Order: sequence, then C-alpha cells, then structure tokens
Amino acid sequence: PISPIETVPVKLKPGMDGPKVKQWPLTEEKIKALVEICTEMEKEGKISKIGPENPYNTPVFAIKKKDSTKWRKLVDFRELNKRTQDFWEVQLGIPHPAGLKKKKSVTVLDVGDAYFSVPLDEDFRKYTAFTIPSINNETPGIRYQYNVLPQGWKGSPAIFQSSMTKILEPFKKQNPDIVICQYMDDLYVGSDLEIGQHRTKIEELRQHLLRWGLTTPDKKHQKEPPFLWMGYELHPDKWTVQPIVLPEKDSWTVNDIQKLVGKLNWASQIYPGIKVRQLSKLLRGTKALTEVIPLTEEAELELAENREILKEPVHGVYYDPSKDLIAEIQKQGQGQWTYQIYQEPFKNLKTGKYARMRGAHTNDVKQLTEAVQKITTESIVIWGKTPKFKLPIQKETWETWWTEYWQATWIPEWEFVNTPPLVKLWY
Amino acid sequence: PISPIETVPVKLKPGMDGPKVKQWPLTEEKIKALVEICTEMEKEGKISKIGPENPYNTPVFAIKKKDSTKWRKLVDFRELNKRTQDFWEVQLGIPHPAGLKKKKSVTVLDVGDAYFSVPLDEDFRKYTAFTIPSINNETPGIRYQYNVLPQGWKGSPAIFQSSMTKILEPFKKQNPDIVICQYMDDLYVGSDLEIGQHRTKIEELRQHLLRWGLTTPDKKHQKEPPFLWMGYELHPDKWTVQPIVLPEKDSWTVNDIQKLVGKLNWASQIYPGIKVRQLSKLLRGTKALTEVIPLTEEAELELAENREILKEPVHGVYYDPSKDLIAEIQKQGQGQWTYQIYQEPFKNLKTGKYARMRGAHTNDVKQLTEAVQKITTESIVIWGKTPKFKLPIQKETWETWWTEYWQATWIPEWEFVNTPPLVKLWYQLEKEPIVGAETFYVDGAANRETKLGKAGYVTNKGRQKVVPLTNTTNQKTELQAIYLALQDSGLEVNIVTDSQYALGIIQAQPDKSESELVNQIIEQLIKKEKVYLAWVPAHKGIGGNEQVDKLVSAGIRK
Ligand SMILES: CC(C)=CCN1Cc2c(Cl)ccc3[nH]c(=S)n(c23)C[C@@H]1C
Repeated sequence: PISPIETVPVKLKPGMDGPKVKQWPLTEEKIKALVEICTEMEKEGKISKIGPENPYNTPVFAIKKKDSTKWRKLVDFRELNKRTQDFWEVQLGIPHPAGLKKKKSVTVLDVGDAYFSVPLDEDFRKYTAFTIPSINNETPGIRYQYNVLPQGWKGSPAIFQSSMTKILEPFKKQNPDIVICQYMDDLYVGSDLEIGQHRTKIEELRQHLLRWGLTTPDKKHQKEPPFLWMGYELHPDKWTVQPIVLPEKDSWTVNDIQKLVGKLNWASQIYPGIKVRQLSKLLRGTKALTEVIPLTEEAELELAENREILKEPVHGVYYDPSKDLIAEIQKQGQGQWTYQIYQEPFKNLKTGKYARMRGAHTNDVKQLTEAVQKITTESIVIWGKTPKFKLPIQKETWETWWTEYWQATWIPEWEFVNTPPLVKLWY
Repeated sequence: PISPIETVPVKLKPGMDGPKVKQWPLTEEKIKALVEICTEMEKEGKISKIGPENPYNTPVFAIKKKDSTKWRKLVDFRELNKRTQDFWEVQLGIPHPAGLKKKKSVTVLDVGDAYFSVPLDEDFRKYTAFTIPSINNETPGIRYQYNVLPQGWKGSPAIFQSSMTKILEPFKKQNPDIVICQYMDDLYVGSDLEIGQHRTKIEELRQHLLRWGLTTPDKKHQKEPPFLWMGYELHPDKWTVQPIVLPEKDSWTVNDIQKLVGKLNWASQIYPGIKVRQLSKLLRGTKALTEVIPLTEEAELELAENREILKEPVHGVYYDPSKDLIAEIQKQGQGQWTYQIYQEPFKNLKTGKYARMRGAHTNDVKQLTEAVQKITTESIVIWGKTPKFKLPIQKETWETWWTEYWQATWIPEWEFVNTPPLVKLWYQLEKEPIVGAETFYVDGAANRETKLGKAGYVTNKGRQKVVPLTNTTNQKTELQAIYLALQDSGLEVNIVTDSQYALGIIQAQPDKSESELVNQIIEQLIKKEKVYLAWVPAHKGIGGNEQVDKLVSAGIRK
C-alpha cells in the first residue's frame, strides 16, 4: 500500500516500439480464472485497468501450477523482453556461473512473488499492456497494466538483483560452494551435497529467504509421502551422448549392412573421420536382402574402428555465446523421444533422450511439452539460456495444447518441423 | 447536447507536428453551407471558433451524398490521423453468430452521431483546427476547432467505444440481466423479457444514456426483426445469411470465379455441404483478372451441384451453454471433408469444411486429423469449449495411424461411427526384408537437359528390364522405376531405391493425389500383399546401384 520504493528509470532499447502481440484465445474455464486472478491484483494494485490511449499488448495464459493446483497467470513476455531486456542485459547483466552444471544436484525455486513490491517507472508500465479475452469477441476484453515488477519481464529480476544479492549474501557466506543462480524468477542452487544434506540445506535457504522479505517459496515435500514429483532436483553431473551405438548384428545381412552403411553415411557428417567405403563393397551385389555376408576381414576392421570412433567425440564444442543454441526433437517410439542442441549443424554441444512410456498418459503433445521444458532446463543450467526448439508437431495443434500441461514460468521461442526425420534411427 | 464524460488525452506521434494542410478553397457557394453548418455545430457546442494562436489547418469539404434533403459536411484529417498516436484495436475480432445464445427479445439502437456527443481531449483540439474562407478573396478565413470527436479522426472510434463502454456500466450494473454489445455507433440490447417488459427496460436505458447527452431517436425501440449484420441475418432464436446468389452466365471471367468462391465459402458456415475445389483450383492462374476463365466440366458439376443446395434455404440455431457441443465429420470427396456442430439432434448450429492443405501428397487420416483441429480451434474461439467429436473412422486404424506418424497430435474425446466414406489404412508397408521375395534394385535417371530418362532394374534372379522415357525427371523416373518394380513383382516384393524422394513419399503412405505416376504405385501397393521397400545411397558405390546406374549408358555416357 502507501509504502513504496524508488523506481529504476526504465527504457526500451532505442529505436524500437512497445510490443503489440495478439491475445490468443483461451478457454472460458481459463478466462474465468484470469478474471479472478487479475481482479485481486486490481485489488492489491499490483496491476490496473487501462484505456485506449494505449495500443500495446502482450499474451497471457492460465496455468495450473505445481501439479494442477488452482490456476496461475502467465504473461508471454517474449517480445517486450526482447524489446528492452536485450540492450538492457548490457547494463543489469545478471551473471552466468559455469560450474553449476558441474555440481551434483541443483534445485529450482520460484522467487517471483518478490517483484510484486517494487513499483515501476510510470513511463514503462505502458508496455506492461496485457489483455484478457472476452469469449467470441463479444466484449472488448479486459485491459490491465502492471504497477510493480512483472514476473515474466526480464527487466524485473535484473532490477530486483539488488535486494536478492544481500538476501542471499549471508546464506552464501555460510554456504560458499553452494552456487546459486538467478534466471528471471527461478533459483537454481547447486551443491555436491548428499541428498538430505542438500535437501535440508535447501529449506534452510527457503526459510532464511522467507525471513528476509516475505520471499515465500513452494513447499514441495511435507512429512507426507505421495506420488508427486521428485522435485526439480536435477543431477547435471549426468549428461552424455552415448546411445548412438552400431547394432551388434552377428547375423549380418545384405539388408543390414546396407542399413548399417546408411547410418554411417549421414553419420559421416557428424564425424569427418569415418569412411564406410570398403564396407560399401561388401554389399556391392544385387542379392536377396535377407542374406549373410560378414567375410571382408579388411571391412570389419572398418566396423570396429568407426564403431568406437563414436566414443571419441570431435572438435564440435565451441559454445559461441553470440550465436543462438538450437534444440531439435525426434519422437522415437512409444514415449521415446530425442533432441540435440547445437549452434551449428553437426556442432551439437549436447544431445539426449527423453523416456516416459506412452500409457498412463500417452498424449504425444504432453510428452513433447514435457520434454521441451525438460530440455529448456539443461540449456539454462549450462549456458543459462533458452534454445530455439524445432518441434516435430503442428503449429496449430501445439498452439492449442502446450498451455494445458505447461508448468513452467518462461516460454522459449520455438517452431515446428513439417520435415520428417531421415535422422530417425535408434539415436 | 454532450456528455460530461472524463475525456481521453491524445498525444501526437513522438517528434511529430500538426497538419499544415490548407485547402483549395471550395466553391464560395458551398462555403455559406460550411459556415451555416458549423455555426450551429459551434452553437451545438461541438466547435469553438478560434483562429489566431493556432497554425494547424485541415480542409473543409461539403456536398450531398445519399437519401438526405440537406448539404453534408466532411473534413478528413488523414494528415492529422497519421501524425496521431496509436490506440487500442477497436474490433480485433468479430463475434461469430453461432456463438451467441437465444434470448426472447432483442433490439438495436443507433447511437446517433455517437462521436460528436463525445468531448475531444481539451488539448488535441488545436490540431483539429480547420478553415472556411468566405469567397474567392473577400475572406477572413474563419477558423474553428472541435471540442468533440471529429468526423474523420483516428482515435475517434477507440475513444468512443471506451467512453460508451463506461457510460453503460452503472446501468448494466443495476440492470445486470440485459446483455449489451455495441457495433459501430450501434447498440444491440437483448434479453429474455416480455416484449413490453423488454420495452420497459429499453426505455430505462434509453433514458440512462439520454442523461449523458447521447441521442437515441428510437420511438419505442425501433428495430427491424431481420438483422443485417456482417452479412448475417439474425433473430433472437436463429441466425443466417440470406443474400447469396451464385450468378450464372456465359463469359465467365476470373473476378467472377473468385467472387463465386467467396460467395460460396461464406454460406458454407450454415449450408451443410458446399464444395469449391475445382472453381478454386481453377483460379490458380496468375494476375490477369479481365480475362475469361474456361470453367471446364468438373467445375460446372460442383457449381450447379452447389446451386441445388443454395436454392433451398437453411437456418442456424444459437448457444445454450447448458449442453455439449458436438463436432461430426465426413469425407464428401477427394480432398474435401465437412463438419457440423450441434447441441441437440438435427438443430444446426454450424457447418463448414476443411480444404486439403499444401503438401501435394498426403494421407486421408492425417488429413482427417488436420481437419478435427480446425474444428477444435473454432469451438474455442466461439464457445470456448472442445466439442466432443463424431468421427467416421475406426479407433484401431486411428490409433495405429498416430502411433506411426513422426509428427505428433492430439485426439480429443471421439467415437467412431459407421457412415459412407471411411478413412482407413489402404496399403501398409513391411518392416523387415521379405525372405524369398525377389529383391528389386530399382533405378531410374534422366538428363534434365535432354528431358529424357530411363526406368528399370535388375532382380536378384539375373533378371533385367528398362523403358526409355520422354519428358522425365530423375525424380519422376525413380517412382516410375518403383512402379515397374511393382507391376513386374509378384505378391511379396523387396524393392530397392536410390531415391531420397520416393523413399520418403511412399513412406508417407499418402494417397488420393494428382500425380498419376504416384496414384498408380499407390494402387499397386493397395493391390499388393507384402512390400518391403528400402533406401540406399545412389552413388555411394553400392554395386546394387553400380549396375542399375551402369545400365544408364544406353541413354548416353559421362
Ligand atoms: C452480432 C451483434 C451486433 C450482436 C449483438 N447481440 C444481440 C443478439 C442478436 Cl441481434 C441475436 C442473437 C443474440 N445472442 C446474444 S447473447 N445477443 C444476440 C446479444 C448481443 C446483444
């Protein structure tokens, strides 16, 4: 109420204009939530209703956070951030600590309810323009503004850095190796601490936090046992590109050697050292597919050689902080999925597989959506950033469902491949 | 009068300045009019005569346009409008009638000259300044400025909407059960109240607004039961678009076809069935619109076929949220599919269709699914629900379909129903190399320059064949090549190609296409029992290729 703070005088990146995004239609069930949510915020003045002197707008979505609990508002801040936060990340540049990925276990804590205090420069809220939809465009839509610091806005965490710093500093003074990292409103704190040490050491912070500024966290695990998430306690010291193994076909067949060769042929682009030629010779016939042709002593020397040429990766490791990282997904089998992030074609910094057998929930979309986010992390974890996702799904289909299973704060820029995978192998 | 409403402040675009647009002084004849018209307007308070401390000018036009018996005023500040900042988008979307709900009584009120009653921000006024010279020379250049939303001003609408949006508030608050919507300077008030009792509130409102200087000349709420909105024709229980004529003439030109097609798609919403594939496929020509389009027979068929439907007039129902929305589909023909959304048995709410998209060779099922989506999509935008789907297709089929595809999807709650066209897996490839089946190292090629090729192969059984080809691509030849493979092969077959292309194509398990070449291969695979196709690197030096490529010498050498 009547007691504020000052205002870091904010400004967009020179030359650009405020974002004017189009509000996607959402369900009634969603709208209703949003009517509720934002009205309380009108109540608590964090946000306010505006008029026509304002043309900007930024997307918003209703989301059931922390396991289908009552709804949560989510603004698709993608554009604004890109319109401010970029030259802005040249000033308030929130730092990225490498070694975290190296740590054994890292947890995430949403430190967003915080921002809801610090006011905003009266000449920038203008951009915080967001509209909530009137079903079937019957009403003119509810148009609010933001008065404090908006959770999705990248310019806000940056600002909040100040307090956050001290908020932690002491906790940091007692716990040094415990690296903590702030990305928007989520806290990633890493340690090589044993499960419970880490765990308790966690609530430790949670409490400390709460003490220092009603920076309240999410109570993920009571003294209760349930089939709930094993928390956002990742173990980044675990990451590999191993499974891209050559099939152990003791029963070598014309068909097989060919298949073999094929993978090896495109595989030549990811390991310019592999040569399949002498093997190509082993299938130079015009035989029956199902036929055994191991023979070529000179050839199996090739099988083995390259068979391990995999294990010894290439130069393809030069994280170019200028360039953007690209994520790419492969729907593998029932609940089998895969990806790879690279800035360059075969210069893929890391690849990995997602497994969660399509059964109890086989909604591709869900698993996809899941995956995405699960990838998103890694990326952040490591480079501290959101890749560009190449989604093997329909724009329109996805544009109608991620928001259902989507339980994350940020939203990465993505796109969809109507381009099937020759790349579809066991890898 | 006017409205004492809290005005809205407008700033001109950053770094910009008001129009210095003078006017070619119009005929001194219609000048007396401008003056006489503005004197009253000024006396109606709408204007404030000021000339000195204000450079900014705009041109004052005046003549008579439609059925009226008086001279009209016009002044477009297009220059100003541009210099003007941007507001909120008035109607980023039109409500779709099928989404509306049924009410006993409704009505529409022309909000008079809505904008005028509304007060221009006290400052922007200087900009809305204009000039009415007396004669050709004897003239003091009487300048005036608006105190209200000017006739042709960019914000005018946005503002006004906001204003009114507000003005109604208390009223609607107090009188909660009479939904309202405004359109242009028009008001649509409806409710489930007894004609007279409906009339009771109408006045209450009419009056309410009247307290705000908002002129509504409705006598006893004057409205035409048949509502002409965005083409739709509405009534408190049904909606439809009537004026829809599909012209018939001889010298069919392009513009007309397009118009036919627009006119056709429009009615589809309500009219269950309409087709447009050919008429459209036809329009495919480039830029020349004044030329005549040779509506071939296939076209005429769908046209008069459609015509038959159009002749007979159908109508649509409104929304009742106390029920399940239902989406039902059927394949009316090659490439074409249709849907209909209904609450209760045979009471049409909405129709329409999904036209097969880009990506020349596709699968019906995939397509069907691509279809369900559009449906899914609308229900959201309209009644924000997800219609339970009625799908003319087996679950085993469907299931196996998506369990196969590379891309991903989402099948809502849907039941299979028996009906005529049935989407199902016609052909279906193998997984492992068929044992015994004669292997076919199929190949083809073509010299793009020569525009000629050769299709052929060599079966494992020392068997060979070829066929020269005029007008063929390395691509066409490849398929062709497989097609032969298919013809000559038996029941079970192993086909081997060097085609990146055909490899994918066949694997796509598409169907119903425009490439005879493919259609055939399709029909053969259909005809078949067990095919195992496989793909290998054309020139990588596989001998299985080496020869099928070494036979290519019969055309030339390199
Ligand atoms: C499409 C427009 C301008 C609608 C306004 N409109 C009037 C109307 C009509 Cl004319 C028919 C069925 C209607 N169903 C509903 S709800 N309405 C409705 C209310 C709003 C008030």
